[PDB]
Amino acid sequence: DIPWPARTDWGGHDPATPFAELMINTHSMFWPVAIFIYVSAIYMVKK
Amino acid sequence: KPLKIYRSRLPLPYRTDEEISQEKYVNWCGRWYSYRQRLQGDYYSRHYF
Amino acid sequence: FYILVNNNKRIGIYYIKLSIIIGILGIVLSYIIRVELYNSGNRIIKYDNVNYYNMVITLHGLLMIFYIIMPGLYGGIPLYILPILSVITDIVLPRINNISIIIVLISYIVVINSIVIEYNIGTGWTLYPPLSIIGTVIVNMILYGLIIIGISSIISAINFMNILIVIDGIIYVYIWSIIITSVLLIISLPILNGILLMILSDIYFNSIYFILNGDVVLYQHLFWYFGHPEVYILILPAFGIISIILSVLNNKIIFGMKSMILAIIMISILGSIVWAHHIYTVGLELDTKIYFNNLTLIISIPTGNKIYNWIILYIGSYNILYNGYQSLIFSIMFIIIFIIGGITGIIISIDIIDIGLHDTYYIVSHFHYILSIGAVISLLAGILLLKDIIGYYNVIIKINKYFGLLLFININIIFTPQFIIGFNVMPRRILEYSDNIIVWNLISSIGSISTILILLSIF
Amino acid sequence: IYEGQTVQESELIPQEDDWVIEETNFCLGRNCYVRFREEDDLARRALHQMDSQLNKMHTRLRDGTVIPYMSFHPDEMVDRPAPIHTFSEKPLLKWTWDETYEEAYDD
Amino acid sequence: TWTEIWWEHDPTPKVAQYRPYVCTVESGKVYWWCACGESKTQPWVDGHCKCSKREGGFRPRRWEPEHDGVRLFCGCKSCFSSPTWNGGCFTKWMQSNPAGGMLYCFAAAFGFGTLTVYRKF
Amino acid sequence: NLEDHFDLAEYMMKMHNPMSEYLYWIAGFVSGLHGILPLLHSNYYFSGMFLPRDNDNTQLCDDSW
Amino acid sequence: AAVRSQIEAAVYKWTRPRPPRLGVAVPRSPPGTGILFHTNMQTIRYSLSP
Ligand SMILES: CCCCCCCCCCCCCCCCCC(=O)OC[C@H](COP(=O)([O-])OCC(O)COP(=O)([O-])OC[C@@H](COC(=O)CCCCCCCCCCCCCCCCC)OC(=O)CCCCCCCCCCCCCCCCC)OC(=O)CCCCCCCCCCCCCCCCC
Ligand code: HEA
Ligand code: HEA
Ligand SMILES: [O-][O-]
Ligand SMILES: [Cu+2]
Ligand SMILES: [K+]
Ligand SMILES: [Zn+2]
Ligand SMILES: [Zn+2]
Repeated sequence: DIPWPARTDWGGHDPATPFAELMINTHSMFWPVAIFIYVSAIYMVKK
Repeated sequence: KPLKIYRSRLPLPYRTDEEISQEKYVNWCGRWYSYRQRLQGDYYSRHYF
Repeated sequence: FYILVNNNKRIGIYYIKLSIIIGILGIVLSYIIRVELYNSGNRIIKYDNVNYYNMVITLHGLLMIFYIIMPGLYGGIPLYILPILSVITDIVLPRINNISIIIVLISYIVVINSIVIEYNIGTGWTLYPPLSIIGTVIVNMILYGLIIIGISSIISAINFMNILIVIDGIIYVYIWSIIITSVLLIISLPILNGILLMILSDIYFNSIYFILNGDVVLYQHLFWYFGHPEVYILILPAFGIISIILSVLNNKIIFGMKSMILAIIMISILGSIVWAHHIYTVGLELDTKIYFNNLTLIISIPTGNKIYNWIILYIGSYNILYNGYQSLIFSIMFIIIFIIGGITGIIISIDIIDIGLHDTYYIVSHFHYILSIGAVISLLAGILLLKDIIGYYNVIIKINKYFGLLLFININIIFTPQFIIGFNVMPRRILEYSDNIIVWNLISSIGSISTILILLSIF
Repeated sequence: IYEGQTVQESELIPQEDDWVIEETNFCLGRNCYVRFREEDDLARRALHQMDSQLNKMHTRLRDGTVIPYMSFHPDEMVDRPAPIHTFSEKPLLKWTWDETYEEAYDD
Repeated sequence: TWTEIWWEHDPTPKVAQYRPYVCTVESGKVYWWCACGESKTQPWVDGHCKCSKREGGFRPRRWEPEHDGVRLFCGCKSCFSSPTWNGGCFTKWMQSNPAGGMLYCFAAAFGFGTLTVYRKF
Repeated sequence: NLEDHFDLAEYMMKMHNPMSEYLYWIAGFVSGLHGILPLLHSNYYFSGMFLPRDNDNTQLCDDSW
Repeated sequence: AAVRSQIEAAVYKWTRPRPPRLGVAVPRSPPGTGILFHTNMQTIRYSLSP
């Protein structure tokens, strides 16, 4: 509904429509893949 | 006919007779460096991948 | 002489010098923005002078893109080393090289003069009509600057393409990076000129393209048909630099040279056909949206191959060599930072995610991480690598671990919170905002003042 | 992919039992900012700079051949800082092949 | 395992300790590190080990700190960042006692798993 | 000539006049002023003040200062 | 402790590495060739056996 202080709200917050829920879950679905892509690559940044 | 170049007329960079007798040794070191390089490539590729 | 010089290496120095000068104006504008956004209220801009903020954000974007980073990464480092990398005496077109830098300076003077003399209003750096065509004369002046800049960019692109005819050695990856950017410019600029002329026609010639029965969405197609190729015209030279630095400093031959080259070619072709991911919220047809979303995600493949080829360059390097040199640190930092920017780009590429994140500060943080952090650091790293060849001194940068650490920490303090407020949500191109978004905006503002202070320590 | 030069076992056989790998230092030396003398004028400071080029340095091996300062790219081959005119004599990229012609030899 | 199974023409050190040596070092001073593991003044060359006598390919390893402080030094004599320590002493120990290595790795992973899961959950 | 071998020989040989550096920094300083001076001028033109007082466009407590 | 040493000695024996199947075309070292290099060579990372 309205922004609240010091909230991460990663991927969205307070959906009030089925489409709004879809948007939040699409981001949540891809987020672990993004973490994998980052962690897997960064771990090899070294001599 | 083409112009001819004679290598026997080229002045050479200065090298002492002591240095000239070590040519085989330096070549020997170079081969061992290439052998160690090639083997290490396989070793490192396996470790890091 | 100074202005008459045709030496390609001197002109390269001029490009870097001018980028830093114009860059001072760019950074100042950025400080104004962040100061204003420190809390809710008016801080340094009156509510009756809100048009100035709109002009500040517009000029910030335009100057940093076309007058700072592009002249620095495509004009500065390229004009200095490309003829050397090509084992050629000098650049193919000497007189054209001279006029290009003069043109850039003259267009800069026009822009800043328009700040002083014209009424200050803004329409974004994307100059969307009808807003751009109902404005005052400052918009006309900005259009003249862009067109003039376009002339310099195209002639410089012609100059680099001619190296293929004279190159006496091997086309290294960096040379390939510049050539492809030149191709991207030759194909994208003529379209930009056309749409800019149409903006002028509506502003100055009573044309009616951007009034009812004329589609305003037309502008966005032609603009972004140049817009996105521009973001790769700005990043590809940076990639070329990163390749040289990693290979040289680690004493390791580039791995997958041909894949690096073919990755750059691929990014260009794909980057020329994905522009409408900037137009997701206009209301395009379902199949168009799916095409553009699909092709946009494909760009990650070639971009990913380059990243992993860079990583193996740093892996396995000798431990005895000192790794604290600023150039090496910046090159490594680029990989770490670019992945963040690219991944967030893939997130916004999904159109349904984009509906929530369009015109929000998440987009800001995305392109800042790539440009304000990645591109800047790449240009710094490239100049630092060539410090001996260029010969500049009177700075403490070459070995300064404090500068690198402070820059990395504080730059992330500015833009990481901008990802958070993107789901809060705080729109872009605004100055006032709700009181519940102050915390994150305040943190980013503290980051901006700190970064500026660190820029003074180099001297 | 490149994996070094190929070695035949015959080439790894020493001519003496005491042969080991030559321990020659390939660190060129200790350096810093080039330090110009106050007395030197512009011309003589140019000579000083030209005599401090690392890319003109080398390491001499036990047989008298020298391994030069080498780089992957020709950017490191010009004088530092770069002079106005660098590659007056075209740099030569040497390619190798197995082709030969009789005129080059004599019996 | 480069010296053990791959290459037989590099000198092979003896492990003095499977733990780093902690020493205080001063900037502007040069230190010499034992690369054979037989010196009695570890981690430094004592003048009587292989390194000091230049025997069997062993030579002292020159090292110099940038700043004063306490630095960890390699006891296993095989760390990649030798003379400094980077964890290779533990790695080389696992090669020599693979059963012990598993115990420590399981314990470390167990703690890491619990903490990260407890905080995120 | 030896003096002409290096581009910008005086600067590279560390003999250049410092005024050249001062002009470069001054030019950058002037460029920066193009963002601040019009801000002050525009604020005064539309308000009568060169710079606002934080939150002076909102309702303030009686003791606010 | 007896079982501890037993399993420790059982694991150790099984893990002792066998010579690598080189995936590269290198020569055979001449017979009777000892240590030729020195410890000042660039360090080669110590890698665990598979
Ligand atoms: C992003 C920032 C941070 C970056 C950090 C990272 C940096 C990493 C490293 C980057 C390195 C890049 C590569 C560097 C290569 C350098 C090569 C080089 O040195 O070339 C030699 C080149 C020239 O040396 P040279 O060969 O001996 O040249 C001899 C001359 O050609 C001949 O000598 P001359 O004496 O005969 O010269 C002629 C001279 C003759 O000069 C004089 O006679 C001067 C007399 C004194 C005047 C002083 C100024 C007075 C101002 C008064 C203002 C009054 C305001 C009143 C207000 C009242 C209000 C109520 O000048 C002129 O006649 C023309 C001057 C034109 C240019 C200056 C323009 C100033 C601004 C004008 C604005 C106008 C706005 C108008 C608006 C109108 C609107 C209607 O060097 C320079 O030009 C200086 C470069 C210095 C910096 C080099 C880089 C160092 C490393 C970076 C440091 C950080 C910089 C940060 C940016 C600046 C921040 C502010
Ligand atoms: C140089 C600058 C630059 C670069 C490189 C990019 C790169 C990318 N950008 Fe761009 N972008 C901008 C600058 C840039 N962008 C700017 C300035 C804007 C805003 C303009 C405005 O609106 O005014 C913008 C806007 C923008 C939007 C608009 C969002 C909105 O308007 O709401 C989108 C969405 O499609 C997008 C997507 C992408 C993608 C998908 C990439 C890809 O190139 C990213 C590719 C990289 C990776 C993917 C990471 C590396 C690869 C791997 C680690 C391999 C593994 C990863 C996967 C398999 C996914 N960008
Ligand atoms: C590459 C271009 C570039 C660069 C460097 C930056 C740098 C910065 N930008 Fe950026 N910014 C844009 C391009 C850029 N920006 C664009 C295109 C927009 C959108 C415009 C629009 O909305 O219309 C934008 C918008 C934008 C906004 C949004 C205002 C709004 O529309 O509401 C904000 C503030 O939040 C901001 C802040 C900053 C800050 C704090 C920095 C930096 O100050 C962070 C700190 C980093 C430094 C101070 C180093 C920079 C140094 C150089 C650039 C010189 C390099 C020269 C050499 C190495 C020779 N930027
Ligand atoms: O723009 O990506
Ligand atoms: Cu785009
Ligand atoms: K505000
Ligand atoms: Zn010893
Ligand atoms: Zn150790």
